[PDB]
Amino acid sequence: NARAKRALVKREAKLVENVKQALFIPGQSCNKNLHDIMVDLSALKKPDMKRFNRKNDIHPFEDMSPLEFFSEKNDCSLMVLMTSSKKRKNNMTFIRTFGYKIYDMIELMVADNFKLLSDFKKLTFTVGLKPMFTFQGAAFDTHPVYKQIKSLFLDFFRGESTDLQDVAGLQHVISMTIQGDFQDGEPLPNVLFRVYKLKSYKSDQGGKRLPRIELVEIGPRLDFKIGRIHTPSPDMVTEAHKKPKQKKNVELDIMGDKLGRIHMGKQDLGKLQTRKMKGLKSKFDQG
Amino acid sequence: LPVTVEKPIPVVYDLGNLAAFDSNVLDKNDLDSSNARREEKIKSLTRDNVQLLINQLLSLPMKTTTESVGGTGGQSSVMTLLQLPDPTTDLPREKPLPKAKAMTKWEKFAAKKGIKPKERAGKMIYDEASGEWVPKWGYKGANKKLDDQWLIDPRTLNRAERKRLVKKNEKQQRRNMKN
Amino acid sequence: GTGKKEKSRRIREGDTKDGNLRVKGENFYRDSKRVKFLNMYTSGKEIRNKKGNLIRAASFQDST
Amino acid sequence: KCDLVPTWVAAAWVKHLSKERPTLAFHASITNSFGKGSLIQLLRQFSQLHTDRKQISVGFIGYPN
Amino acid sequence: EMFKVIKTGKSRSKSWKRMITKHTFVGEGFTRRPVKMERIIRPSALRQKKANVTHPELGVTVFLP
Repeated sequence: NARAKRALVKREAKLVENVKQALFIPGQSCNKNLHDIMVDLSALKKPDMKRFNRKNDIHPFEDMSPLEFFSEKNDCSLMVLMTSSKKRKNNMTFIRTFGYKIYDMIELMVADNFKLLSDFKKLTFTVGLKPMFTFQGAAFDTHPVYKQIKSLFLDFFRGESTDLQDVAGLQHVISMTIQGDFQDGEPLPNVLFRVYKLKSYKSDQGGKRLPRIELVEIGPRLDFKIGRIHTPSPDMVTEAHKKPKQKKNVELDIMGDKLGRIHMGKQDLGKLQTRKMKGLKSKFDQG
Repeated sequence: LPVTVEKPIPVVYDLGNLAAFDSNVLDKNDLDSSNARREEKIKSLTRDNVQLLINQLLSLPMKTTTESVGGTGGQSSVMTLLQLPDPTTDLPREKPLPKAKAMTKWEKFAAKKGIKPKERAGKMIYDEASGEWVPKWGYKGANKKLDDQWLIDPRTLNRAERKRLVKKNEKQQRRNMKN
Repeated sequence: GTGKKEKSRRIREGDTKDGNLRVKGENFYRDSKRVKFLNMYTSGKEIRNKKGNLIRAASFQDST
Repeated sequence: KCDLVPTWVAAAWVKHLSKERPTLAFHASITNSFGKGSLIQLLRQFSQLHTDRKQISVGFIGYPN
Repeated sequence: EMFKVIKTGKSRSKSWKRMITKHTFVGEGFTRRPVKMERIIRPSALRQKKANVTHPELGVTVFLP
């Protein structure tokens, strides 16, 4: 049966790659509250997720192969690992694979003050919806760990890329802020993940066009204590951002005409010597 | 009711992913778990960022169509859809680009000899005997004629020759990705 | 000189495996496709035999 | 024949004809030309635009003389 | 019958150029390739730009490009 032939094609590499599926792996130490955060955050991701439902003896900083195997067998690239210990309490290790080898670990522990979905109220909302992001804190643009976490969360929750967006679907914002500004040598403020639902009220400042928007907290109030980090090899990072690769003086004019701009140079007519011919010669004067 | 909210450092935008990256000054003493005004502070700050994001986003160019509801796979005439740019922020790809497919020896032959690839006219060719169009191959293809034509068995001989030419084609192709 | 024989040139530029494809007048100055293109100015002449029959007709003349 | 007029007349004519068609002042003489380089550059750009067409033919038009 | 042989040379000794005796549609950005590299002759008179098409159902004939 050629159902499989379609599956291999859907898995194999594409010019415009699919949405990156996420896998939520529970390790040996998956306590109940971690499964709660996993349910909530995975819900925030779905329909692009798979949840595995058995304990897995995976230590992502000692033997990285099983994660690669699961990123193969489940086409999912992004992955999550449920771990806890007396050293690292309520830990989520967020994986990223390139090809199928590992591109990123990261080690985000959940502080005990987290709140779930069920701790809040809910309004009308639609699952599988494209979220809008806000990233507070200047260190996201600059600091290597914070650049890594910003790209991590964008790549995790951006869903399917689109060029036309329905204003009805702008229904919730994912907000991520660093605990505070800091200098080099101070220990890495933990990042604050919050999910907010949008509400728009009329405001007649700019007119009918732009409303005033105010937020309501829904869902996973999480605080993320940053731990050990696997940074991709610079060759893999410089090869993982290859554009698919699909002109001078040529412009696609509106209405689709190839037009060439022709660019002739200067015309120094001062360097031209007019023909010194007998009429212009005043020596042949008459009178 | 205010909507024109500002802050000393400008906000960059990645409207392709609907993201606004703030880079202003945050104080630890406003954010840490000692502060019970923590959640209100964060909600207000992210409300401000969302407000600027939506201000830019609704002020995008936007396309509207005239197609009826029962159209094919698009937007309806009534709904005006924002047209988002490409994502400015560069994010790691999932898999390497599919360029890994190589180039075969038939193609080098066809590039040395002045070969032009065939046109794809179709499977059907005119069977001049029976006044029909019979496909070259496939379901009752014009190559499965001698198999039940009414004139050792020569039919099995054709079938074996044809099958071993199929084997040869596969044999040749499976040496091409060793190139 | 052995270095200016045509087999030598074929060895130097690594096109020895292509003997079945090699046109008649290929040399250093003319690739195979150059030879075919310059055969254009000579083509169009049909080949009759002493019997007067058609070995083959002209290049774009055919009675089929 | 651009050498048979004053310089300002040639300049005025290129100014007024360029509003319609890209013009080029030129005095034709195998030894003492003017505008030879500009015309070579212009034709060479015209070939650059048609890189897909590997020969570019430039035809000359006008009155007999 | 499609192609008419055209001789060239002072003695009409070369016969490679070919001339299509039937009507042709030649495109929208056609240019004649140089005569030295021009084998298939498509004379400008036999180039057709429009054809009057008859609609079977509607029963009308209209001059369509």
